[PDB]
Amino acid sequence: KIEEGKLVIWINGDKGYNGLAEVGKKFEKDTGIKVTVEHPDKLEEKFPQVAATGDGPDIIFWAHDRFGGYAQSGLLAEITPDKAFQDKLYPFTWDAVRYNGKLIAYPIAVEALSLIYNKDLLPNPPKTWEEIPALDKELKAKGKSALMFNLQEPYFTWPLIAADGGYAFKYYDIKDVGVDNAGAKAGLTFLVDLIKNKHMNADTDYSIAEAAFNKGETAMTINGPWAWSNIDTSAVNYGVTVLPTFKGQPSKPFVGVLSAGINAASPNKELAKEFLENYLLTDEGLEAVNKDKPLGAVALKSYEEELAKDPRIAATMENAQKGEIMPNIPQMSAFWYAVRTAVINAASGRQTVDEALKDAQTGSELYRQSLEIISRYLREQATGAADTAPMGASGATSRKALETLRRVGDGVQRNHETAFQGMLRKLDIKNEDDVKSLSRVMIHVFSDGVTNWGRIVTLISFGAFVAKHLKTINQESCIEPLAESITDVLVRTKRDWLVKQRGWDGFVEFFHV
Ligand SMILES: COc1ccccc1-c1nccc(COc2ccccc2C[C@@H](Oc2ncnc3sc(-c4ccc(F)cc4)c(-c4ccc(OCCN5CCN(C)CC5)c(Cl)c4C)c23)C(=O)O)n1
Ligand SMILES: OC[C@H]1O[C@H](O[C@H]2[C@H](O)[C@@H](O)[C@@H](O)O[C@@H]2CO)[C@H](O)[C@@H](O)[C@@H]1O
Repeated sequence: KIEEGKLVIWINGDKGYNGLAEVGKKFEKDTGIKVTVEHPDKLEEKFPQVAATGDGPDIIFWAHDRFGGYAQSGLLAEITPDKAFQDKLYPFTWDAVRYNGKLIAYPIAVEALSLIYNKDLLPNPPKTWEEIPALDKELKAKGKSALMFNLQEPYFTWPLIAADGGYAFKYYDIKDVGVDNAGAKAGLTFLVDLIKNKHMNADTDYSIAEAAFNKGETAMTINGPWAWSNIDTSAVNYGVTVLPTFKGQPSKPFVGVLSAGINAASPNKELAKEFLENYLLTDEGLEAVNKDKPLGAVALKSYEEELAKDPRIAATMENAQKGEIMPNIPQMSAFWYAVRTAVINAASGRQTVDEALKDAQTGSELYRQSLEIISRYLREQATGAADTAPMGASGATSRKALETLRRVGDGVQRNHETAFQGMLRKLDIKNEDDVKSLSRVMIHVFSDGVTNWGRIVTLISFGAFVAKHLKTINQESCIEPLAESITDVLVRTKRDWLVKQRGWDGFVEFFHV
């Protein structure tokens, strides 16, 4: 699908894509290879869909947090720069793009949210979130507002949610999710109260907050370094500072490393490597991008040394040190989707803060909890013996879901033995290659039909049936990847339905004898 002898690059529409196009022209100059830069809407959702069919761009730019998902699905080339090139970037930027011990992208720049304030309206910006309501009352008397920022993307509200204890995944334990704890609830409650008391509007998005700030209508916004060009042009007299504290604690922004990955399906891998190493990640390449939209604190030591002198970069790094680097683990995409929904529903009053963060916690935990139940059932079906290891967190849910599946799953395998044996004998499975192709059939058959617990038990029960065969033919090491792919089919295709059902609690209640 992907054409040979050219480079197609995807980058987000808030970055310096005209700058990047100029590095493209310089590459074409030396090589005769044309470089096309695109900025499609929702490119971070579209990349996995298209790349999975061997389509999409040669090079994808995004914050590192999505790249583990892409690498797990096999959508990225491993990159292998020599030590001399690795030595040119900060080791912590390389750590952001390492997944399962392998480098999966080139790091470009460190991005952290700051408080941006209009110095002609607000000579001393507020140190605390708690003083913002009074400050808004003062500014409303003068025909202005205290603060506007994008309430549609949870990236911008996260720093307040994290301040008093909210977290995605502890230190990374995927079993320990801190989305519906007291600290998260306190942060999101303060946000909702701001909206209730008319200090902010639930509909405010990127464009509205940017237009209000850049015209001098609002004293403050929250945004990253990419936003500074547009403010420069507007001749607002602005500062960039430390985010306000909440309950005496720093705001903790999720820090991104803008990263460039190479599509596994690209026939132009050596061209992409040459472009990124020898054109983009140079003093002149990054300057060309930075002068279009600021990158933040760049990975390339030589150029960071020049930029570090900027007090706006010093404030970006101060917010970065108080926050933490995003995980790159594959459930980051599921975490963001759940938290986005929670913020928008709490802000709009469609749900309470309690309902909203309960559902977000269920959504963030869904893959792990589903794998635990499905993996345990396939293994105990295969061997005749239950797993002794503790169930961990929500162990009650897992144990009861497993006990339910033992009753309802064994019933399906008993009543439909005829068809299950028929299908099994037809597939003639003898190795993990056979199992990988079995996976392909399953996704199609399961997605084709309607959504209910009966069809979900049937998928899992067929999995148990196949697992018993794999043990029988000394292919026991194939059972975990079978559990993984059934889990992936289930939570990818039925996420929203599963969350509406209260995940595996809904399963336990539905079949409660
Ligand atoms: C109230 O409802 C319930 C309450 C409690 C418990 C269960 C239910 C319930 N509720 C609903 C349904 C069912 C049972 O349904 C079946 C039981 C047995 C067989 C089929 C189905 C239809 C069902 O199938 C699936 N459901 C969900 N996920 C998948 S993934 C997958 C699958 C498919 C192929 C693979 F290679 C691997 C996996 C299938 C599947 C679909 C059809 C199948 O056989 C069709 C007939 N063939 C068999 C072979 N023979 C030689 C020719 C005729 C088989 Cl064996 C399977 C496993 C499948 C469905 O689609 O609804 N049960
Ligand atoms: O809103 C959730 C979102 O947060 C981050 O996306 C950022 C991105 O990192 C920045 O470079 C900038 O473009 O704004 C985005 C927020 O709109 C995560 O990187 C992303 O995966 C996640 O969905």
